Amino acid sequence: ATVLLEVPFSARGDRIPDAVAELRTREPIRKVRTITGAEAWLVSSYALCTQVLEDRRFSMKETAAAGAPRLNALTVPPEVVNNMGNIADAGLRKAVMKAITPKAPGLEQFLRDTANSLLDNLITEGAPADLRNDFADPLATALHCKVLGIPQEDGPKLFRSLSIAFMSSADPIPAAKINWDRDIEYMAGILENPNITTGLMGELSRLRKDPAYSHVSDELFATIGVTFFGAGVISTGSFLTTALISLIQRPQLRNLLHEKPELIPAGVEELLRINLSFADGLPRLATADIQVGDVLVRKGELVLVLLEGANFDPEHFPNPGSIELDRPNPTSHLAFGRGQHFCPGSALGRRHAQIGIEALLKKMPGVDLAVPIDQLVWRTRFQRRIPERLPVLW
Ligand code: HEM
Repeated sequence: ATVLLEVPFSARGDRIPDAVAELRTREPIRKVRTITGAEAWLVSSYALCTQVLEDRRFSMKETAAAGAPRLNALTVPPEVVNNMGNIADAGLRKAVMKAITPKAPGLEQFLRDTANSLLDNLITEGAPADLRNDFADPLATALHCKVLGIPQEDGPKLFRSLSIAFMSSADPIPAAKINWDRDIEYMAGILENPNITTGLMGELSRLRKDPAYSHVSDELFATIGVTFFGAGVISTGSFLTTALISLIQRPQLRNLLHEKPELIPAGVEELLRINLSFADGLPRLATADIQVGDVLVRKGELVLVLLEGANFDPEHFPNPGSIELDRPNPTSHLAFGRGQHFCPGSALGRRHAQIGIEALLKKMPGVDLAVPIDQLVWRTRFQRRIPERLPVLW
């Protein structure tokens, strides 16, 4: 006798398990057990992943309901699961979206300058360099302080909440509440700080005093700051880090993008497609009985949308493990989700990665791992897959 198949399969972000293609071929929706002990439906084909993400009766909001089967424990207040819904209901969606595009004057130049400075510092210090802790994550942190309009010197502490805030835990995490409450207090202070007049927090500060938004809660305004910082920093830092591994392990591609940087956007789109940064499927709770492939999912059941299931599906992306810069459907991957909850930071995330990669290839054309790839230490029980350190030489 064996127990029900457990998720997640592996915390390694440098290879997809053979099990994924096996499940997708044999049982593209199948029952699994999560770290809390709950049962869930794991969905692993492109067709079924898109079906679930495009049907709001598979609800994000309802995953926070008391007594629901859970992927992992909440690390935010339950009302904050419906963050985007709350933002939209407050009439703030257009403003929040507009503030987090990469198109503000000087933003991309700021990204380039920051990437180049970080790289120059690594070159001065000499190999080996840690491209996660001393490149990708600081670049993400600096970007998000700029986007939010908050002081650069406040970035590192906000960042250090993240190794706990984005845990994927069976049980509630006391440190997550301590850091959440402190970070909310910080953002509430930012809204009251007369110096904060630019970026997302400058805009929210002004809308807060606009009579058209007088009944929006201060709680929501502060929450937008904490959640957008956290989601953007963890997602961009983690994606860039694992994309750098994918690139470093493909010297031919590394060389091609070095030689022809105009191909970097297409390269980043493929790096997004093959990215294993999300450690768990995207959770949804069924609010009705809904047929998904061979399974009638029942009201109240948990469904997990496995992004790499979709993104490595050979029926949608032939030769899925290969980076091909001339695919006919290149942005049709699910790296940013799909439907109601499609990532609002997608353009910014693309630009962060494109600029980071462009700068690294110019400064370190000979970049290579400084340790055998198996020596990377993969963070466990976390909402992202990331190596604790990424040692390189050049
Ligand atoms: C390459 C970098 C990024 C990746 C791969 C990524 C991925 C994703 C994915 C897959 C979702 C969908 C979650 C779901 O449907 O359950 C999502 C949602 C979200 N992302 Fe991103 N993201 C990235 C960058 C960013 C940035 C830069 C920000 C903000 C500055 C951001 C903020 C958010 C927020 C607030 C949501 C929730 C949307 C909702 O609930 O409607 N992300 N992201």
